[PDB]
Amino acid sequence: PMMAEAWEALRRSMVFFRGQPVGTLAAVDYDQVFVRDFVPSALAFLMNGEPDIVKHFLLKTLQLQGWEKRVDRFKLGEGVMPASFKVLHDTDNIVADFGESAIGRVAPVDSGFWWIILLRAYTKSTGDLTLSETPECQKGMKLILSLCLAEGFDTFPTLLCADGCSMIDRRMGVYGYPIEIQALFFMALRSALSMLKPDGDGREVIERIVKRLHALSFHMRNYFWLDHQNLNDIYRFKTEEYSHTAVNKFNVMPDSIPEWVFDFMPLRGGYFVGNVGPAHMDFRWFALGNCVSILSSLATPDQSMAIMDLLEHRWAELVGEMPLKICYPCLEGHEWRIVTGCDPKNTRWSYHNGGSWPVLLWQLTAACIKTGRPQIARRAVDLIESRLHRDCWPEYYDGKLGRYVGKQARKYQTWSIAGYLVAKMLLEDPSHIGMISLE
Amino acid sequence: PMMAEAWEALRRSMVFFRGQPVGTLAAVDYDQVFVRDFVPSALAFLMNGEPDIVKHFLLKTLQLQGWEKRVDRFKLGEGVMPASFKVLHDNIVADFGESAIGRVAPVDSGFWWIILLRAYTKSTGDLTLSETPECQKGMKLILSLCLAEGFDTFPTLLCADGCSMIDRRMGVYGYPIEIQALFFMALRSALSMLKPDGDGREVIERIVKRLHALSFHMRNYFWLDHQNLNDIYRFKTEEYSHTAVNKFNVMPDSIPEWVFDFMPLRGGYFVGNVGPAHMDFRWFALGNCVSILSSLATPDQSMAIMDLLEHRWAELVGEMPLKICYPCLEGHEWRIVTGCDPKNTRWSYHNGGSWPVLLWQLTAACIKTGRPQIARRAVDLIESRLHRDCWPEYYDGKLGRYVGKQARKYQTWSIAGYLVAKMLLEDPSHIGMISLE
Amino acid sequence: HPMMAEAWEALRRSMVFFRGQPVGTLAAVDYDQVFVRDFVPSALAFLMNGEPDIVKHFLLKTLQLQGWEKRVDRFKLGEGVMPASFKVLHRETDNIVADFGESAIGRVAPVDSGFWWIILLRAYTKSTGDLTLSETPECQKGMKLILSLCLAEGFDTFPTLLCADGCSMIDRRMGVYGYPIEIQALFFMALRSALSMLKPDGDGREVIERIVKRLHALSFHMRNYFWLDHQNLNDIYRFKTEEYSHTAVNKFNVMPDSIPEWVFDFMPLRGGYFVGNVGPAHMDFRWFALGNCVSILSSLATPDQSMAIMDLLEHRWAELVGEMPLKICYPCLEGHEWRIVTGCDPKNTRWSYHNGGSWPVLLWQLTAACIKTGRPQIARRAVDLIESRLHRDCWPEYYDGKLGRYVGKQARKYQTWSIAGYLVAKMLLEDPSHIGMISLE
Repeated sequence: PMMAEAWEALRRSMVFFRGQPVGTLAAVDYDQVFVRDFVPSALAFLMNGEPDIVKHFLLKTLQLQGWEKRVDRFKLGEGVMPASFKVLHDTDNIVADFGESAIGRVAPVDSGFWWIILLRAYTKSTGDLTLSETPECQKGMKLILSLCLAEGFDTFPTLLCADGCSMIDRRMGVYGYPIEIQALFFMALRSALSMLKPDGDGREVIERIVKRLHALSFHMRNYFWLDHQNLNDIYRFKTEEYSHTAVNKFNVMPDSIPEWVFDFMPLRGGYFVGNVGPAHMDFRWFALGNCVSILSSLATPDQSMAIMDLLEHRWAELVGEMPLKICYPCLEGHEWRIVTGCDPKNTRWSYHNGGSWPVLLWQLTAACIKTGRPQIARRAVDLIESRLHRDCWPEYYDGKLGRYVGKQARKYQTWSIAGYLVAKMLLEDPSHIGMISLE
Repeated sequence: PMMAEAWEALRRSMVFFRGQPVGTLAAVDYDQVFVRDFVPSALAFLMNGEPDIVKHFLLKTLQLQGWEKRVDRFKLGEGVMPASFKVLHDNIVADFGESAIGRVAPVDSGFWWIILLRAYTKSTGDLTLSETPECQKGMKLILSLCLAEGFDTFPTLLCADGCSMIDRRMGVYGYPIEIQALFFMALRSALSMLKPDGDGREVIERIVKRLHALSFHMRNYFWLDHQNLNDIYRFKTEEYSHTAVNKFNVMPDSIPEWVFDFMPLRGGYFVGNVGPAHMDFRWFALGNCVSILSSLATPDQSMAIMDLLEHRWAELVGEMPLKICYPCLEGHEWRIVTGCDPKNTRWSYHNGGSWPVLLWQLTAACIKTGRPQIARRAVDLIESRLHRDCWPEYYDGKLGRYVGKQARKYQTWSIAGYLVAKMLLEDPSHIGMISLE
Repeated sequence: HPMMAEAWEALRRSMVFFRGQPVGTLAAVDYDQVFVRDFVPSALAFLMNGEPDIVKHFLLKTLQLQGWEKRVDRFKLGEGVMPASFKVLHRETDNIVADFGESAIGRVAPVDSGFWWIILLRAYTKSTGDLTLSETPECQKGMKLILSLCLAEGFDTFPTLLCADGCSMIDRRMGVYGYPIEIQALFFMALRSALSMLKPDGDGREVIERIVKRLHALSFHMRNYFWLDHQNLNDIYRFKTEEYSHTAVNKFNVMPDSIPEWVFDFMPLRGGYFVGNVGPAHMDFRWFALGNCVSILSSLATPDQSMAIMDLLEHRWAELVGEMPLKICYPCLEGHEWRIVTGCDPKNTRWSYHNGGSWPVLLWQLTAACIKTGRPQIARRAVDLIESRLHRDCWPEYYDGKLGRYVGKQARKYQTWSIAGYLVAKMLLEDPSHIGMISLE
């Protein structure tokens, strides 16, 4: 079909280090190997039967994790994973970016979770348990887990985050406890138990992971979940509840709930709220967060069915003419001025502020297979197969329906192609969802 | 003179446990023993010569630190200090955030414990309390919570909304100057009594290293004067490099208009917040005062803060010291930042309200900087209405002419701060108890 | 003090030579060409110092550029169209490259360049007394060519010149379309200075008639409609609407309720100024510095109106001048006005580049007009304010802020005309006899 052209583009975007495939580029015209950008390419190669690139990638990124990172005078964490790295020749040499060179000095919290998830996907797709059992991978797993599982003044089981900590590397503002980071956190924890060897300290770390997983499953299914009944209850909430036994636990103002939520909420269906914190509640629908919540089994089968129901009812809003919107709705006017800090790349229905991202398709596909609703993924596949190739594989789309190409979208984006390839192979062989899902 | 009335109120607000005085109340009509609320009362007793209450408070709060705290299914940190506690007829009950409105976390409680311990050991000279194994363990626990490794690419401590003195949503998330200044002061005061035995040698290495990272990061990025503001106004955007000028990618057009008019030619202050693409230009009183007391600010920066206080006096002080922050969020800003919080309206409780308790911080900072006349002006201005209004919790308005909308009369720390400020102005030799160099 | 010597070092370093001949000065020495409006103050400085050969070469070279074949996409430009700027192609052999709007951002047209050429020619012939240059057939042809473009007939029902946005010193979208005072004042001054040096041979007698006729139409239209004082503002506030008749009071049907709130508070009891723009149902009340200064220098404003402008400058000093002279316009567009008028232009933010920014180069105009009005203390105060910070900031292009306390957002350091304006203003303060070189009566 016209998908082979996509594989030509995917193979053209390969980056080699000393003869071995180390990764895929970000854009082929974003000229380095990004972790989140390489995840779909790695899944495509794993399903096609070429897992050596993923093998080299995990190990080289692990070596980068063991580097001495420093920002002006501050020594970075031990388990901090790089956001990207580039290769040079004049004598190959790898250079990594942990946030010192990143615009705005953002921290890639999702990189470590993606590394653990990719390691689990590799060991499940290949069945070769040797790599996950190597001392290096165990060290990397413990290093990344010790950064987030460490105790602190936190009164929430969820992971606290600064703005620009997830795929959305700009102020939008994903600070606090965004569903994207919490879902990736839960998935990485569960996948960590799937391959961790209990050493003297290993048994203790496993105990910590299990306890945190229980606290997370409870906090996420009870507070982040939102359906019509729960929204009505929050609308009827009382304020100023200073007691151990309080109903309105986080003191959310019922009048502060935006007007769009009441009209957007259908009778059947629900989703996970974008953020929940002290007196804060971001009601925005985030695609990656809900998809990972479904894949990591964080959402109950009923909640997953409700997410699919909401996707079918409010389809034009969450998908439109081009899947898939990164978040709904978008920030406008004052909301854009204060939350984004007058960021011009995140305009109305743009890059991170409501833009349509084709790469998200594979996630939508995977969750759809896990929930038993393949027709939804097929609808999205037919929608993407009609315009993605014609537009030379853009990075992102803009507009309420995604009818327009992004304002600053890069053509021939690597993961925009890899996501389509992964989604098509998943539709052809659903048996691959076990590589990216848990129960 | 007719100043001991405040001492009568301070002595009436004492809370005893098993016969011994353990602390002071929050309000005498906020009904428990709060850490931040007890700090000024403890300083007043330390200066008057009654340090037994401070000792019992530190020891009992340390015992509370060793409790097994739980939030629904989540085990809180080991070194987490409680925000408040009350005595029930005689068993102590503490709140670590499970009962707090909005489930806010008291990040400043741990730092306040260490600062109060240093103040006690310096005021009394009795090094025995700081050298006991229990308090040493408490110091190491609180230090291990903040010095812990993480995804952070900033030396400053990440914070959720509602982390200190502002227990509500106000935009204090990220790296607010109040928490960073208290962090720096607690870090410096921890070395003043940490023994090098066992783990002490290792932790001492950590505290010193982070102290270097903070002093730089605070003096280079958080500081703001007319020249620095002009430079940020002329900043270039989208800087992807280790050698970038606009390190945090702040949008020059996003700088609010009030900053350009508020900035005088002489003087400066520390910016309220600095984070990824975020820079809160609001002036916070407690943060700058602690930055001066902890010597975090250079002598020139402290003199600049005093210069700004003298030039834009009506804005930061007005008819009632001291405004908690300037300016206040209005309209859309209030709707988005506070989440439509009604207790923080225009020039109110946390959103620009005038707090009398802050006076002592202003006083000490004035003595350390060599500008006592400013503190005398604030004292002469406050001594005319604090007692007449039955010691309110906070004042509202652009000038503080009106009492708070929901202010509690006879607030304990509002009285203790005035007493501490008067004792500091009368005897400046006490600033060593709350300052470093 | 010899700080003018430092300013002159910078001015002489910005000289541009063409195949051995000095043709002009650059715009910025770090805007990297020879601009007409940018060269006007430098030319005045050299004329006052006694080095007029550079001005002679500039006028002749610009006339030669006027004799070029200009084209934009498929359209042949006007015959008398003057270039906005030009650059030299070094580094042994030089070559001329001119910009008439084809290379300009937004394809803006420099309407003021021709008027500045005529005004500069009059200034040269008056400063040197050498009438030979203006009487050459080439200069007469250039004057007639530029005059035939603006004096041409059209559907216009207004004596003033219709203009597109970004046609004056303000090369960007700012709402200066229509009949801005800057272009009208430069037009009036160029017309009078054209009569000051036009020969009556052949067609000249014919053109002299046109220039005179339009001058009568302008002097009236400007003094009766564009002028604005407290009494006139009160009258417009009491205006009636829908006046369809030859004898109408509200001639342009301006809505009294549409007058902005800032105008009533800004208008003092003593003093007045010329309104920024007047057209069909449109009236931009913004105060433009260059327009009023040229209206004073060209004697377009009566002595009473000039005294009123100085009175307004004394009363509303912090608004029009502040800590750094001189604001290009007052007030600035904010919020919705900025979104609609500027089209979301980021270089013209609040109290910025063209939207209320402080420009040091304007000082010389403020100086000249003050000497013409007999109020030197105003110019001396502005000179002291500039002499206290302009050199310390390495001669910025423009300043931002309500008071001008901050350097421009995108200001270029060591701007040529920002230095030349200071030198011209100081030379005018030292020898007021030079104002005749830039003024009419």
